[PDB]
Amino acid sequence: MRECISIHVGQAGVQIGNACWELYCLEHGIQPDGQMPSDKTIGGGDDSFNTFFSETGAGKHVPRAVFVDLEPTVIDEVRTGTYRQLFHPEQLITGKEDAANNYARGHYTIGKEIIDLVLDRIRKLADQCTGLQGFLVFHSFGGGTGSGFTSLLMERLSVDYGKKSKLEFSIYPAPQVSTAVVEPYNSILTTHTTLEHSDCAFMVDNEAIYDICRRNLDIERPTYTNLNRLISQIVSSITASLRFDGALNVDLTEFQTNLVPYPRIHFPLATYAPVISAEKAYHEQLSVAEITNACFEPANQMVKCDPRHGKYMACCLLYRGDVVPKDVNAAIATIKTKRSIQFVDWCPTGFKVGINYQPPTVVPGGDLAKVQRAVCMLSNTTAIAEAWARLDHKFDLMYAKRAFVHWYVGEGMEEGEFSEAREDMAALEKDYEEVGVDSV
Amino acid sequence: KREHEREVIQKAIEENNNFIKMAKEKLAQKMESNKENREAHLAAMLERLQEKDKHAEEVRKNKELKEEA
Amino acid sequence: MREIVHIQAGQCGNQIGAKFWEVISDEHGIDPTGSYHGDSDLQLERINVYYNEATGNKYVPRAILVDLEPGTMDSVRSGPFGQIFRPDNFVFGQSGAGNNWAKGHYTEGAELVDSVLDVVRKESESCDCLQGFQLTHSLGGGTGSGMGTLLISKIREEYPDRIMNTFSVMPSPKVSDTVVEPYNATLSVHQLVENTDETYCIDNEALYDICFRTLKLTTPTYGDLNHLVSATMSGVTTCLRFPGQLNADLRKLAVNMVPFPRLHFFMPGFAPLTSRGSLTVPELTQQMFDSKNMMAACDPRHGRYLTVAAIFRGRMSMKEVDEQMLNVQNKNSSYFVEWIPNNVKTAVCDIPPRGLKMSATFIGNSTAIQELFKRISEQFTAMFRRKAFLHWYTGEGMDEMEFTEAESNMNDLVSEYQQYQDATAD
Ligand SMILES: Nc1nc2c(ncn2[C@@H]2O[C@H](COP(=O)(O)OP(=O)(O)OP(=O)(O)O)[C@@H](O)[C@H]2O)c(=O)[nH]1
Ligand SMILES: Nc1nc2c(ncn2[C@@H]2O[C@H](COP(=O)(O)OP(=O)(O)OP(=O)(O)O)[C@@H](O)[C@H]2O)c(=O)[nH]1
Ligand SMILES: COc1cc2c(c(OC)c1OC)-c1ccc(OC)c(=O)cc1[C@@H](NC(C)=O)CC2
Ligand SMILES: [Ca+2]
Ligand SMILES: [Ca+2]
Ligand SMILES: [Ca+2]
Ligand SMILES: [Mg+2]
Ligand SMILES: [Mg+2]
Ligand SMILES: [Mg+2]
Repeated sequence: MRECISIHVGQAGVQIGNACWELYCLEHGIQPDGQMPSDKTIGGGDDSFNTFFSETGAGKHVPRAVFVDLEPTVIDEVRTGTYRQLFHPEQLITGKEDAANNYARGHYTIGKEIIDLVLDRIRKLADQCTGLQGFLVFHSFGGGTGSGFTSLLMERLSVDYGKKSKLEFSIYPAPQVSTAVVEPYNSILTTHTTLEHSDCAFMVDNEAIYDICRRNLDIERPTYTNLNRLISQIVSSITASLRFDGALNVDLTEFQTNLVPYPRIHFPLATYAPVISAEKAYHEQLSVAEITNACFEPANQMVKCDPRHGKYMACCLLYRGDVVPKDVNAAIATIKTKRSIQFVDWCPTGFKVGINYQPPTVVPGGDLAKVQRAVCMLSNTTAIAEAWARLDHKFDLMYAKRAFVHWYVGEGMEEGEFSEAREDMAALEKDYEEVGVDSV
Repeated sequence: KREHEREVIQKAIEENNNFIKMAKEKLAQKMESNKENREAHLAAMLERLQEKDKHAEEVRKNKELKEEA
Repeated sequence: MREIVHIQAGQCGNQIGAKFWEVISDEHGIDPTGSYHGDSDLQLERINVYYNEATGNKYVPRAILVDLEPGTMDSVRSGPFGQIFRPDNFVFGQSGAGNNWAKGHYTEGAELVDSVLDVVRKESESCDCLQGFQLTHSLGGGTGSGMGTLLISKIREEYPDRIMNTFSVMPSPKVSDTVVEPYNATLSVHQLVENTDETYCIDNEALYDICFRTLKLTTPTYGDLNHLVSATMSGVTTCLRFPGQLNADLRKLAVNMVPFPRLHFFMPGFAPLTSRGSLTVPELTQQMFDSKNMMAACDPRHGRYLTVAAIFRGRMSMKEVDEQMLNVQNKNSSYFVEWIPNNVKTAVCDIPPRGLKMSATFIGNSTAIQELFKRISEQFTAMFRRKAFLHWYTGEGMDEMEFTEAESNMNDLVSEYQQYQDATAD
């Protein structure tokens, strides 16, 4: 059945999951109560949208999702919200006390109380799957739950599910968008703890989406809702191949094999085009070749960095909507002629492509205008190391003076785990330099 | 060739098998060392409450011995 | 879900604590009888944090009122909100402490401390998830200081994983002529450095100077001084009492405000501070960082900020707030430690305080706070060099060594503040 189980951890992951499953329902015609009139396969079926939704005998399409947060405020809104009966009570897990921006509390202290319960609920969803393909894990780097509990969950999932695919969607912190002083520590600790358990991680620099929303959509002062709705477009493009039937779509295994050249180098740079308001979309259409070119403009990346100063190692271009192969092949042909777009010399063939003819969908309320052709590019570029460097520097400034470290030691951690995690990051930075060097 | 085709799958199984145990064991000690560390950080607070209470009683004794007029 | 347990000891602690309840009950639409008479549903979304739900749609402060002199117990009952308080939570002695720290900490307060813990234990048992305690007290008296610090240790002993917050008032010659106040303050600071996670320094010298110089009050009273305290206390607790995009508790505040465990003595500030006989966002921002608006008699431009938290109140342009905090930060870049990136966070709340369209509350962990402790250490050493009035504390069972230990620890705290003030990124 090729099912995929989504796991949303912490405020960011939960709230990002709210925008994704809202979009999914709009793309599949699922009502807030879960009823799907267009589905005649009542109680089950082998349809492509069943990879993300399970069916009940009463015609209820239930997300294959688990929501976990160490405090109940955020998920409580889901329990009383407009999609309250879309999910099952067992799928919405909450504690009483949060991790307090502390990785250690999310991983060791408050996390342990709830981790065994979370695995059991994930287990319950797995047993309903005939051919579970992998896990999607949405979380922030900055929060204590998103960093500490996610790390705990990823380690436990590797034991209970072995090498089964685990993909992340990670929110890289930024001062613009409600960050905290200790978030660099949490980002480094969770990255190091998760490096060896994640097969492909999709970072989203919250500063980048803040800028895109503030520039492309003319939103003076973006909100989390504005950002999440934009993130959901990228998540939808990546999972469209799995939720819809099609002859030219990219499943997860196909997706990971063509984008990750080495196990540790698994942080693709996401872009989406077109991101445009209704006022600009009025009397204006963009073509396949136009949105393909926009994917290589650093101004549209989901993570702030300069691909022009780095090297590409693999590009995945997921087209959707009114897109024809002939235009796709011509647009990609142009990119290969551009000497401004340099591939490593060990990547002679570096484009994975796909098309999902289902048209892009807009939330009724979401600042994005409804377009007819959209493309999401995911490129493994060395430039992404710039994001690691920025975060590593902030880690060094605080850690040199051991600022805030006592909050982590008080919860049972040792300073050795800080330096070990930092050394792993140093190796990763050197790894990105090594893969970018020309061959002999 | 058949013999090789089968060494491959048996090795692939071993890959996944050892992945689970390097994860089960690493997570095992991280929770062990974290238990000890917070136990020590709480056993040290059982010694500060002990000394703080002991010093309070020494004070109340000194008052007592000073009332002897 | 995140309940705070309020305790207030001594005369000062009860007067400022009473005003705190007389200020936030109005903000939450609770009248003295404990009934809700508000308009916005946001007033109740976090009523739990400070109020217990009682039968009949009544709200009761989660407050514990203490003092060794029973007289002040009646003063609260006579207060504007006296009857809102749960009568069982009044725990009073019969003698008073006479500005003697040892009486409040070791002998007389010790005899009463256990009766208070029972009230503390009862309130804690009726909390869905106890998030911490907050204490309001003075450091120059005898009860709020000596017994207050004892209580902190005992509560920390029973609730080791709960956050301990205090609004500590320390003495100034301009407000109190009591002579042994430097002893009581120094002795209490020795406790607070060890047993509290975050302490707001409400300096009576800063409150006097603000009342006299800025508000033009030739004759300032405890009511004038307490008006600043209540405004500050309402501001620094705004994000605990009201919802928004922040969703933060006491532990998150401590985690991001305290880079080093001992350096948890904050430097409150409030804006605007204007005389009755006389505003834009950039003006709030400039005044908020002005020394004249600080509740601690310290000049931040004599040291460096380790961390800062600014809470803007009232309906205002969000983008205007973000732009001005950027403008103030880079125009004062030197006064922020370079080795803590992004150390100035801002929260914004739509609900303004009573009588103002906009308010700004400042919480700074600055190394300049050492100026305060140096002032007390100077006064302490003056009396301790000659053992002045030392027999007051020895008679209660104390040792002169404990005085030097409290002195040297506070002197060490000054050094540590100076250490990180001089620290460089590279
Ligand atoms: N894009 C996006 N980012 C978010 C959202 N909510 C929080 N963040 C980011 O997450 C970081 C804060 O961590 P959270 O995920 O909210 O904290 P948590 O996972 O709930 O863990 P706790 O520390 O226990 O609260 C900030 O740096 C934000 O940039 C959201 O809704 N959308
Ligand atoms: N800001 C402010 N300070 C006060 C107030 N009341 C007393 N103080 C200060 O508190 C100090 C004296 O401590 P008190 O609280 O009165 O003494 P106590 O805690 O009741 O302890 P004992 O008198 O020894 O029983 C003096 O330095 C006063 O300046 C007040 O209402 N507001
Ligand atoms: C009690 O409610 C508050 C709680 C907190 C903060 C705060 O000041 C804005 C509060 O208002 C009183 C806060 C403290 C400053 C920090 O850096 C110094 C930080 O990163 C952390 C912040 C807060 N986080 C954010 C993104 O603002 C969480 C802690
Ligand atoms: Ca179906
Ligand atoms: Ca059905
Ligand atoms: Ca006076
Ligand atoms: Mg949270
Ligand atoms: Mg295919
Ligand atoms: Mg008294």
